[PDB]
Amino acid sequence: GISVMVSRSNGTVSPSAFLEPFSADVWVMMFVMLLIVSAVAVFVFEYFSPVPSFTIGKAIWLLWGLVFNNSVPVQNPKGTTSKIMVSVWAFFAVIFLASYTANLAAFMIQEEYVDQVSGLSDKKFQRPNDFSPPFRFGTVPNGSTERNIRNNYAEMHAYMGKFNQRGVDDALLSLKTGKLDAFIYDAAVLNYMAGRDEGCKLVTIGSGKVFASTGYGIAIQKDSGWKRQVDLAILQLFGDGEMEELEALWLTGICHNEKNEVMSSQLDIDNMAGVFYMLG
Amino acid sequence: VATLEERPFVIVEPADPISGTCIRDSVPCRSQPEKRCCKGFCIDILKRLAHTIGFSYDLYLVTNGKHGKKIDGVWNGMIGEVFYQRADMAIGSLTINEERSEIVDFSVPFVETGISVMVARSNGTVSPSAFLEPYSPAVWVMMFVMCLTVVAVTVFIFEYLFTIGKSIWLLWALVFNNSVPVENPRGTTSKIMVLVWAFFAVIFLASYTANLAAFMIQEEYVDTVSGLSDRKFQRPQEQYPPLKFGTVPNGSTEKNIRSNYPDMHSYMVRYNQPRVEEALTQLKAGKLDAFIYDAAVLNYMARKDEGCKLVTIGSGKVFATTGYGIALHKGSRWKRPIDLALLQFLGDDEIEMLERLWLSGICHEVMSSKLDIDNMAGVFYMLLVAMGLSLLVFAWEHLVYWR
Amino acid sequence: KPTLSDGTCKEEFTVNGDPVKKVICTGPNDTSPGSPRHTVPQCCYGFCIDLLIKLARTMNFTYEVHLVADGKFGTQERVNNSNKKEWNGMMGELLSGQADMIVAPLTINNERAQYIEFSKPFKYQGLTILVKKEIPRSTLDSFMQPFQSTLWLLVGLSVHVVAVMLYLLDRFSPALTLSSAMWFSWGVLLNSGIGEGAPRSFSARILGMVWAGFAMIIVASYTANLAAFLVLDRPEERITGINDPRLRNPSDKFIYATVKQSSVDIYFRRQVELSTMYRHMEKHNYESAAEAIQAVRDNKLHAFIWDSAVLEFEASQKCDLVTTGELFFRSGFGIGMRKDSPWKQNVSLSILKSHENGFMEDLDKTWVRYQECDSRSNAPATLTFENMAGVFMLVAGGIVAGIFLIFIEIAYKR
Amino acid sequence: PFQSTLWLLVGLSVHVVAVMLYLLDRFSPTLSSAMWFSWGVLLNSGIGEGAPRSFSARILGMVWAGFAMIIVASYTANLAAFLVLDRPEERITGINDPRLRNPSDKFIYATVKQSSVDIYFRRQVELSTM
Amino acid sequence: ELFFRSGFGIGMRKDSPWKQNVSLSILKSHENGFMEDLDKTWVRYQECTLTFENMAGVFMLVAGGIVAGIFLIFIEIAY
Ligand SMILES: *[C@@H]1O[C@H](CO)[C@@H](O[C@@H]2O[C@H](CO)[C@@H](O)[C@H](O)[C@H]2NC(C)=O)[C@H](O)[C@H]1NC(C)=O
Ligand SMILES: *[C@@H]1O[C@H](CO)[C@@H](O)[C@H](O)[C@H]1NC(C)=O
Ligand SMILES: *[C@@H]1O[C@H](CO)[C@@H](O)[C@H](O)[C@H]1NC(C)=O
Ligand SMILES: *[C@@H]1O[C@H](CO)[C@@H](O)[C@H](O)[C@H]1NC(C)=O
Ligand SMILES: N[C@@H](CCC(=O)O)C(=O)O
Ligand SMILES: N[C@@H](CCC(=O)O)C(=O)O
Repeated sequence: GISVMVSRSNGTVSPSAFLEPFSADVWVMMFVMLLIVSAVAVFVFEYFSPVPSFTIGKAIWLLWGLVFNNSVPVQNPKGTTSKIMVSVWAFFAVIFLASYTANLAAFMIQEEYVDQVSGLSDKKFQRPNDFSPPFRFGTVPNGSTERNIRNNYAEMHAYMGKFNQRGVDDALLSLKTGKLDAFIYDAAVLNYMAGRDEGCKLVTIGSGKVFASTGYGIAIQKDSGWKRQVDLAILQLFGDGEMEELEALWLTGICHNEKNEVMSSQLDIDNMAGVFYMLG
Repeated sequence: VATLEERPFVIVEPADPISGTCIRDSVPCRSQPEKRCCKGFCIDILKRLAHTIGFSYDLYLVTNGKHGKKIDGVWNGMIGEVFYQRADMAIGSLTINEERSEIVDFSVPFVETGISVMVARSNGTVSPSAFLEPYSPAVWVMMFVMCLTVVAVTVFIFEYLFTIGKSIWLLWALVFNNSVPVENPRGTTSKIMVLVWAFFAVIFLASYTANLAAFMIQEEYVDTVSGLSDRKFQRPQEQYPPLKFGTVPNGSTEKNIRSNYPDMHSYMVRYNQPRVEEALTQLKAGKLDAFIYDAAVLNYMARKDEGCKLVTIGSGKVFATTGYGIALHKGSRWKRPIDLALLQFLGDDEIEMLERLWLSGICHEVMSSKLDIDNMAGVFYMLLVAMGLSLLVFAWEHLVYWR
Repeated sequence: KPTLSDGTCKEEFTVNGDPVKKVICTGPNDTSPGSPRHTVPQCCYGFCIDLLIKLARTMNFTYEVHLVADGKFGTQERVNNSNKKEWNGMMGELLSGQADMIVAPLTINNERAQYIEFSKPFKYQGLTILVKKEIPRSTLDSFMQPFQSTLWLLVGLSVHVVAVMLYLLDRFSPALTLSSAMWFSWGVLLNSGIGEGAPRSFSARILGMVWAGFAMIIVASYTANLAAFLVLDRPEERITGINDPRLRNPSDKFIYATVKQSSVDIYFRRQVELSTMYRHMEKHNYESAAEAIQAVRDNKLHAFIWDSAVLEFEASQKCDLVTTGELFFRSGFGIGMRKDSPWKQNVSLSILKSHENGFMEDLDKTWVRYQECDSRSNAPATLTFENMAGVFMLVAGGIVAGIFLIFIEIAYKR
Repeated sequence: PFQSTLWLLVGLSVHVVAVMLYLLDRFSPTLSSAMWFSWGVLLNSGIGEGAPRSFSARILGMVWAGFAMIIVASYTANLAAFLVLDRPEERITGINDPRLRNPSDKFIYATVKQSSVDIYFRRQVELSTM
Repeated sequence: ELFFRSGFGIGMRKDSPWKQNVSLSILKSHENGFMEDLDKTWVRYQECTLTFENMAGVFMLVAGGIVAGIFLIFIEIAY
């Protein structure tokens, strides 16, 4: 068909990862259980027991600190019976933090990313002169995968005049450096080139997605007599499984670009953005 | 030629009575009558030899015995018939031996085989030293020397504008998180000094929990028992729980044991089973504990299994390896065209291709387990020496105070 | 779909408000085996009938749809007298003369191409296996899972063992209350902020050194082990392509079928090496691809082998199932016509022009690629209130314990 | 896991709120005291005795603790994520590997002259490319 | 993975008279366990984390903080 290649250096980060574990419900009921214990503490356990004053403000603050590790100095309530009650709440906090990290490790071991574009129908290709430094793409002229674009997207074919590489080999060299950011070529050579690159540094949009699917052929002379004999031969190879042998012998690569297992990441300013918005 | 039925090598199935003839891709097996198809790994070899050499054959299942045994003068089974000129070859799963090869000459082995042990897979286990095993000795060698240096700086500088023991309780306690009340200095420089050591504590706490989790998620399975040289197999009556193991009689794996460990052989007699498929239910039901049989069958039966709960000792350790073969008539003169034909297949990859077709399966793994006391019992010994260490300090101070 | 009263199709609209296009199908009713067939008008619509209307405008002809007689696809079978073999079903009616254009999903292979003429494929497919998706399951109801119950009792016992020994060791050294020292050990384990008593004698100080480090090892290991039950909990029971060993040698515990008299039967017989498992199919082949899918949902069938363009639409709407394997026989569809027909050239050019314009990439959008259930993106386990109950009840059910402690503490006073 | 750009803002974000807390609590019915209060939370050290007497600082202190907790928990996950997902694949997986049957002119592989690997390779016609 | 399995073997001339006893004294060494001694004495006896490395960055600032602290002490004393 027609396919798209990308650098994969950017990919997509995962923002708002802090709220990925737990749920919106557990936090809401966490506050009400944060205060029911404190309200009974001042009014029942401390006031109805012997041995200046333990105000309600200290009770909510003291019971809060243990949730996110005790680091602020505070004054504990008196009374022998009031000691055990706080210890019961403390054991809630120890497990509460322990499970949160354990669940957080599950999400970042099997993280899934999203490609930076959706296809040729995305606005980044249709109308590029509206953004940050413009998107780059280009294709080798004098073929089909450029005749097809010259009929349907004649608006954006003008923008591709300056970017015109001179073959697949030269363009894949300049795609990593940064001269251009996208490559548009028939989806049977890009898949092989993607699957035969060291380090899996280049991935194809959609992981095997074609955009105007037309096969190959053997362009016999018109009005020939061989056409009915050749066709039966090719339709025969599929039945015997011979073609499945040739595809394994020649069209096989080493990089398994289908898998999206990202080998960790270094979180940057943009990645942890939701946390700072809570601070604001 | 003669042939017996071993399930993964020669499979016997009744002929389809609708057509009164055998199926496609099979050869007739005229029992000694009847007539039925028979296919498998060993039979698939037979057709290839008859192609590049050229001869006529007629398989027939042997009925006298099983695989060959001596009754003090006579032989029965596949070896029994060939030795007595009632046949020519005897293809199948016929293990090369010494007592056999003195009377009938075999061919080049084409499958590797020995004696191995099959036991039931159990719950996964981690090393008891997991509390400190994933850490190098260099980590704690230099860890405490930093603490001693810092505690000397804070006390000495406290004079310039706090006992030695108070420095131990304060600076150290930050590494294991703040959970014990401590005394702190109130000097404009001393406060900054504590902050530096605190930061390393968070990293140490962050690093410790990650490595212990990562090391434990993926690891290697812990073996249960070593080979036949283990004292349990050799001397079973010397342990309070008697181990239960046995083997199928009348074969090579019985005569090999009888001539090497006669002390063990006299004990295994009561633990016998008359088949292979019958004896693998006992392992599932816990009646037995181990099985002793030729490796090429146990390796296959450990893959064609539901749940993959059976593994072999040593992950495929083979003892007294002797391959398979094709018997002959001790003078056959057919031997050289057969020796030079088998070796040609290994030059190509035709024999390797067959092993994927028949002798293959799934689940050629790790299991999560609760820690329990035993696995973490190692870290408890750290506690025990500490309690003993207090007594040593208590006695030393008490004696020196007296005089 | 059955027609409305007065013989007309029911009015309808799509999600975007476009009125769907429908034709009139005159086909058999209640085509059950051993039953008479009665012809009644129906209503037909979908992918191909959306394509058929497009051709019928460009080339300017006029159509008249009618469903197949029996309901099969097409194969060659022997007659009783000698072997004057003939075709059957939808493939045979084109040769007889009762139909002139087989607008339907019809794979192209060498057996059929010797009698009729196909067009350029309008969809590229393969063969893949559909198997039942087992429950992902979940093991989180109580927090006593990472440690065995034999250790928490011992650990709690060890707390009282160490705590009592501070008072004995420190007091005998030539002071702090034992009850005060009781909260020292508890404070370390729970990371709480209560308790003020601390050892003073160096004999007791060295005792408290290790116990502080013991609390860190136990909790860190617990929170490390809880990661194991979130990345290791996954079974592995699936078929890997056609070459999976479970498929070569059938067992009575595994059964797998296809649709009778289709292209797959021609595929499974032309090959000769795979002639030992197809013989087990001949006693289980189903009657319609819309029925074998229902049988799998009832656990009466384990595997199903069919076209990859249908099994990946059912696997989305009926998300109880998931498709496994790798495509192993790729051949596009085709609008077959009788050999030597006048229209045989302009149809093959009004399909090649529907690929480039973005048309057949637009029918694909509105019929085959609307999403209803997500897929199995590994085993994501988010935490909800239902999972954690033991912790929530202990804090909720432990508040009444403090009521008892007050009544006995005041009793000791008087 | 965190680049130097992050640590550029960490050293100022904690410091900037310190003066703000001193501003809010003082003018309601010092700088050194608030500096130890905020920083100690991040490192989990019980330093200083300064407490938020004003209610405004307490509620701000409450949310401030949550900011520190996420940093510690998230960072631990990143470090544990690297060890498991770290494998610079360079294995050849034996024969039939595409890197072996089709040489790149830089992946040079050899054997010993004569021997029995040469006899094995020459006989098979399909092995004439390598 | 192993891809050409063929065992070793003693060579002999095509007409040597010892072939009937060399080929047996090897078939008897396998069963006595003899060649599981040679496999132990000569072949299977030799078997060759965070550590100090990967953490020298924080090691130096501990002394670096000491060095930075000492210089400020003179300012404290002078003030
Ligand atoms: C191989 O071993 C056999 C016996 O296992 C040998 O046969 C005997 O050899 C001795 C040697 O002088 C003779 O005295 C005997 O008469 C032989 N026969 C028997 C039955 O003992 C044979 O010689 C050995 N082969 C070689 C080449 O030495
Ligand atoms: C493409 O066509 C143009 C126009 O004829 C020609 O100048 C050019 O050499 C051709 N090839 C390339 C790679 O541009
Ligand atoms: C082994 O051979 C003996 C010889 O008589 C026979 O009695 C016994 O039943 C055989 N064991 C079997 C068939 O399991
Ligand atoms: C096919 O299209 C060409 C183009 O005009 C026309 O001349 C011809 O008559 C058409 N034939 C059929 C069978 O539609
Ligand atoms: N497959 C294309 C390659 C050339 C191109 O896409 O520009 C062709 O031969 O027409
Ligand atoms: N198949 C081997 C071993 C049989 C057995 O151990 O029972 C043989 O016939 O000699």
